[PDB]
Amino acid sequence: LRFGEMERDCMIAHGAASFLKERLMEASDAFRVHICGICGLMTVIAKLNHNQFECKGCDNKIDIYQIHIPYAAKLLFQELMAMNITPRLYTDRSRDF
Amino acid sequence: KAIPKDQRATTPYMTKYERARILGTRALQISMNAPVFVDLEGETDPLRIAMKELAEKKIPLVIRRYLPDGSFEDWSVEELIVDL
Amino acid sequence: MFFIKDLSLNITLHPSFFGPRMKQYLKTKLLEEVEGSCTGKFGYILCVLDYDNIDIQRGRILPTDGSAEFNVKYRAVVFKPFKGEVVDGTVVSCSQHGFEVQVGPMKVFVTKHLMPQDLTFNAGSNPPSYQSSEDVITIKSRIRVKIEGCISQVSSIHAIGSIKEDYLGAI
Amino acid sequence: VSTSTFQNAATLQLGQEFQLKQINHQGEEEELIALNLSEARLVIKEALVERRRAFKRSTREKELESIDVLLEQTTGGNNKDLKNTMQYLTNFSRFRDQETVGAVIQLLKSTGLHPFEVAQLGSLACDTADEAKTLIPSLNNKISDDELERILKELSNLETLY
Amino acid sequence: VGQQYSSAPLRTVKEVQFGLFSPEEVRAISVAKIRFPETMDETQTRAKIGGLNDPRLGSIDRNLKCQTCQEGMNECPGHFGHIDLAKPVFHVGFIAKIKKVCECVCMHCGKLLLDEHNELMRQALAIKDSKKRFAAIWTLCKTKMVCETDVPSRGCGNTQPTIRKDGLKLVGSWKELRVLSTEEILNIFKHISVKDFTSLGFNEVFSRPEWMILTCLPVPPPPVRPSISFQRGEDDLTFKLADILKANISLETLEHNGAPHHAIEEAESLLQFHVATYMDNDIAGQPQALQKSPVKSIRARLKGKEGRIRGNLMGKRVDFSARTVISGDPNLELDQVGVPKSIAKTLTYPEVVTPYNIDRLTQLVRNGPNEHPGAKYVIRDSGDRIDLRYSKRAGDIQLQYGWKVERHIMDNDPVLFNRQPSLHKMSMMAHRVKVIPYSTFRLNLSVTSPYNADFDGDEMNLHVPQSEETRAELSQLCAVPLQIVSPQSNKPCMGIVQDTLCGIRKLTLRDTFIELDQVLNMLYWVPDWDGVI
Amino acid sequence: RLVKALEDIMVHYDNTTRNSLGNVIQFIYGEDGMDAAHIEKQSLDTIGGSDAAFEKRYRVDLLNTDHTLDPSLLESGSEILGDLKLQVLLDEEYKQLVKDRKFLREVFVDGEANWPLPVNIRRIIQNAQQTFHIDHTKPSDLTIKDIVLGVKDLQENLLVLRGKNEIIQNAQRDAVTLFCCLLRSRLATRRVLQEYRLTKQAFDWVLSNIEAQFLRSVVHPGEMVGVLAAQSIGEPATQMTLNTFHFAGVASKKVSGVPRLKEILNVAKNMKTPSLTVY
Amino acid sequence: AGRAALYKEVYNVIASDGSYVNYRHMALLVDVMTTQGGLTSVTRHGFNRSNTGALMRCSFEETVEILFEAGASAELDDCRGVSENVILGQMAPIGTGAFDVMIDEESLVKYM
RNA sequence: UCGAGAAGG
DNA sequence: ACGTCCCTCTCGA
Ligand SMILES: [Zn+2]
Ligand SMILES: [Zn+2]
Ligand SMILES: [Zn+2]
Repeated sequence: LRFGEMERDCMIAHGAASFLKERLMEASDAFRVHICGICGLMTVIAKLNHNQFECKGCDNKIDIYQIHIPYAAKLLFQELMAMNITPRLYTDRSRDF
Repeated sequence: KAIPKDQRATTPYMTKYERARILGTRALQISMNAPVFVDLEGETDPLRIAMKELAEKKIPLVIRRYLPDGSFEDWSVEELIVDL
Repeated sequence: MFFIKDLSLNITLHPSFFGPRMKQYLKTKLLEEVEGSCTGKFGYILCVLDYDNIDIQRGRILPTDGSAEFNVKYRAVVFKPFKGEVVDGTVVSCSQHGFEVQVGPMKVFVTKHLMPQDLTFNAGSNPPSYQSSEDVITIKSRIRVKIEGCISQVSSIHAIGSIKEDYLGAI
Repeated sequence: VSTSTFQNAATLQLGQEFQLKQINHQGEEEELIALNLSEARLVIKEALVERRRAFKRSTREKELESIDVLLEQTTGGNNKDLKNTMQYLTNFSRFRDQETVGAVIQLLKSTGLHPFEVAQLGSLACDTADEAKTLIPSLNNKISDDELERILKELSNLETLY
Repeated sequence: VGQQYSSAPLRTVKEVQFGLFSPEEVRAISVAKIRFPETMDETQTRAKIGGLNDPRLGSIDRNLKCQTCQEGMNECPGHFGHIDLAKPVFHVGFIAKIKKVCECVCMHCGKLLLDEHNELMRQALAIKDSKKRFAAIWTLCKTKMVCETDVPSRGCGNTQPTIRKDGLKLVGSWKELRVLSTEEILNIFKHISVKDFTSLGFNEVFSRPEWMILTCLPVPPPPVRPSISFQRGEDDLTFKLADILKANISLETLEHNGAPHHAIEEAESLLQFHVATYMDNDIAGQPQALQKSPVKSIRARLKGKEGRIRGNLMGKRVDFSARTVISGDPNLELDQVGVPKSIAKTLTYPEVVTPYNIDRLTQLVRNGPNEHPGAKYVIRDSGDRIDLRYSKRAGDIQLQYGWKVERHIMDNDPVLFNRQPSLHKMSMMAHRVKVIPYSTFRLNLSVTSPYNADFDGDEMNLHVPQSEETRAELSQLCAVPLQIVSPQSNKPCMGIVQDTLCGIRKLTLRDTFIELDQVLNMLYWVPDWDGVI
Repeated sequence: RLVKALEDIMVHYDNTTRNSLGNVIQFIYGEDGMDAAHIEKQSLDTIGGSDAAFEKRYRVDLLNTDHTLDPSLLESGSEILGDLKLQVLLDEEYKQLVKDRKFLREVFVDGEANWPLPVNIRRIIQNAQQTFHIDHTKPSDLTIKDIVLGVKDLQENLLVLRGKNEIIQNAQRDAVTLFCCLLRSRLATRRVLQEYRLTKQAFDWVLSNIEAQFLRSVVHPGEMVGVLAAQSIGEPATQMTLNTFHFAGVASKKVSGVPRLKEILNVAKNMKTPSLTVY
Repeated sequence: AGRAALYKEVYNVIASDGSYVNYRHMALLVDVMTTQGGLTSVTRHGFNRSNTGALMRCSFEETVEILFEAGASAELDDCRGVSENVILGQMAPIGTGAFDVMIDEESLVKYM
């Protein structure tokens, strides 16, 4: 069943944040991507049942992060990349404000 | 890294969202074999156990209320007022 | 060398631990990971200092997961070698290409090329050793070596040294 | 999860982490912590005696085995490094006593030479200043060969009866 | 099991930094160079080809692991390759801003047309904004068609043309008309001063203007361009990429062995186009490329109403959901909904095996997936699923704590109930479950108007949680009794209606009387009757 | 369009109403900081009516023989007639009640008195009489300075924004003004004894209940007023334009409405029915 | 002054069918349009041009268009918006996500 | 698995 | 350059 935009808004008005995440991550999509600490995009090779992480190009085997995001977003970021756009995912902030 | 426990502006009363997440978190935790500090009166449901912990105010949780600028005001469950 | 660094690390606890020896198992799990651990950045993190006055800070409860993460702060004894420092050590290995030297937690290897010309080798020795004009490098002798280069191998930073330059070798 | 912090040759050109100005754990520009073999062996020992006292709340090359049983109590045997380290330290330490070590630190830390040089000078026994400035390259002009040998000779008397 | 475990430290994204790819970074992260426009067509046999599709990209077959990260389909994210273009090529969404930069920089020296001396420009460069600064410079630079020598120095001082585009490329006129090739503007952009392009509206490392012209194109992995089994059948974007390489590998042999001016300038605007329609296939002029049919460009993949953002990320098709015809019930309580037996035996909630429900759960597990108070799966702490519907050990299975029992939803469970209009937060409330027969959602009579729902063929959505946190989320925030007083109109949104409303008037009259026998039946019908006559 | 433009907005932990940028839209949500569900259309008896009936209902003059409280309306009645040090507080009360009447006639210029306000006072004094069984023949046990001082001390505790500096205190003073003008209107000294017939315990219970129900009616920081406000006009517009009754010509101008909702939102300088109302 | 006439017009069309809506919702939308300096339209150009995050602005009308100017002008997303966490499968800073829950080890020993 | 049509609140 | 919301079915390369 579709939990569409119309239904999303009612949970926002209700303030049911933890549920809205569950209804949109445990009920569909969800993925375990490995992103580079340098460039925030999904280049890391995840040889995990051998324990070897690396990101050729910006060679590093130490600054890698696991993130939980919808596979439709992983698809979307990969789609923007094929259009030459870098949507770098950073696990920390800098703007403050 | 900025706030003092004597300079407190946010309301001393616990919001409906604070109670709802504290209850769910404790209930989720009790469901995961977490130690129950309240005296258990024969309950099979962790939500009721979490409500009993809230009634006797025996939850070790503490809310960090993030203000728009980046400040955060720490309020223990123990010290928050539950009217609602 | 040998250094004392103000490190930090984040551990995640399952909700079943939330009660008594909470502060203790965090301290225990901090040692279980960082003790005897080697990183390419800081080298051999050997000993966590001052177990008593160890900070714990508050623990953030995860979103849909019940676990909690703690930023633990600590001070430790570390050992990262460098290309150019002279270190003394005890010989361990002895092969046709050279000999390894136990300098602390780390093994440094010297090549037969990285030894002076008067240094010969005796494989038919019990134990096998490197003879010379007046000195002999036995299988367990004490030697002063200059680290020529270092390489970071997962969780064991190894090195290559020399005794060909002056003021190196004998003890 | 791996180790975090707050922020390469022996020619004072050390790592980015291992530079002179580095942040305190509270947050102040403090000098880097370099410690010679004797300065090290003692610091690990006193921190392991601290640990044995906390778990309770619930002469000659023969200290090798008394430290070996302490390491079997305080820390797990899953740490061959700290075992190999303490064996190496006690076998290569120039000063065994806390008083002699501190007196060494008094002499060394007045010259104002780089901490790594301070550590490497308390670890390696040198006679000629030509021998000293050659094994630790970073000196050369930092200390007078007479003044350096003045320290070397002062340090040679301060050596523990090993 | 789902997805395996990786030692990598988990975090959450906190900053999404948008930039541009440098054709060096594309070449650096790419596995191998895509050179053959073939799929599995080594000999159309078992393997793929070391040219396109899994030449170190990512597995195509179900029972085969990835050539790089040998992890296989589920958990393997797919890794990028690349195509080195024979000649630089404009970008579709940047073709406008590429023009707008040339209207500001020197077409000979690369400096700004008006630097840091002209009054209105210095009011403009002081605007420390973003594209609002870029707008002020572009208007105050497009007019001047020359540079300067000093005026009380700044270089050169050559003449600038009147540049306006032609669907695919740019032309400028001096006074003599000349077409501005891609390679030409590429050199102009790379010579733009480090201070100039940054103050224009770009970035020194994330978005350099020279990266709006593509020198190396990133080949996306098979997941975004999959292969269907109808003995196969590729995706439209796989077809389009073969067309790009076909136009590319020609222009390479044209410019090497041959040297005709018209032929090399011919296949270049073709490659300029195939890279263009690959991203957007809805351009100003342009034939809107068709392949034996149109073609779905990547912009159409991301376009609103559906397309990832609006239809896959802001709204998702979701598990643990139900929908059936609704009927009305006067004997049901307000804050509960009638769920058919069929739906309860299909929908599940995973209860962690804890010393409280262990006896209740073992009873349910050994009941079965077809008996009402039962369970469908039981998930061990070892992370594997035990299908109680088929497993040989299903009859016994001794339970352990820390396990999960995917048990049928039973009475007085929090669910989400929803009418399709969905306009007020009162159109989505939490109900108690009361498992009932017949195939309808039977809800209470007075919670009619908040949903705006009758029973003339109406259909309603039901969602069920899966965590104990989001059960509290529904029961403590979204429950029906809480919503009784609406904030939208500071008045209550539910009330007595129809038969209950017509009868309450016919009853509350002075003309109305009831005798002893029927009075007693009315009193017992009140649940909270004090037992006092 | 609405929902997508307002979702960001919510009530933050300092009662400011901000988007994702942190830009302030409202300094107190609803210009009073109150949740919408806890609000009911109350009546401000002080604005409407003749000035002559106003004195009959609120004025208490201890320095009089006809316009004083009869010692049958309360215990300290004959020992209070002519009390100079107390009549100064009676004047202070009646001077604030007259300030209210002029102040309300500034805001609601048309003379409307029924407006939505938190806490139903008329129901509280109703339940007080129903609970403590007040006898309208025996006199009250309240002093004159029990009522007026208890009401003044009640307003000090009716809090919306907690703060330190005068910026917050003076804006908090604004956030309550209306409800205080009603509180003064319903807890005038004459009213409390002459027609409410209250006792000391019953009147304390009323003050305690007013303080509590008010503190509940406050918004909860985290309320998603952004999408909530968008939804609040969304469902009506989905209705609306329920066509009935005919009249063209002016066609009652913008009786638009559903295309004016269009017109208003995208502004659009070309208006469909502009009209200057010259007074 | 224009703010009040804006509310007056939208109150007239809602109260054209009796209906009634509490002042706060309409004054919210009115202030939202107002608090900018002038009148900002509620369309793809009027409020969507704001300096907010790219990921929440593309989810309105102009989708791929904004994401292209984002890579060109090198934007950075705060993630403090609603629709960002939604796209990212993250618990939003909405209601129950407007705070964080911690545990006090002192309280853990306090309550035995 | 994409495009065209009919139908329910 | 936008041009409501979800549902159920059946037809074509
Ligand atoms: Zn990287
Ligand atoms: Zn792979
Ligand atoms: Zn020029």
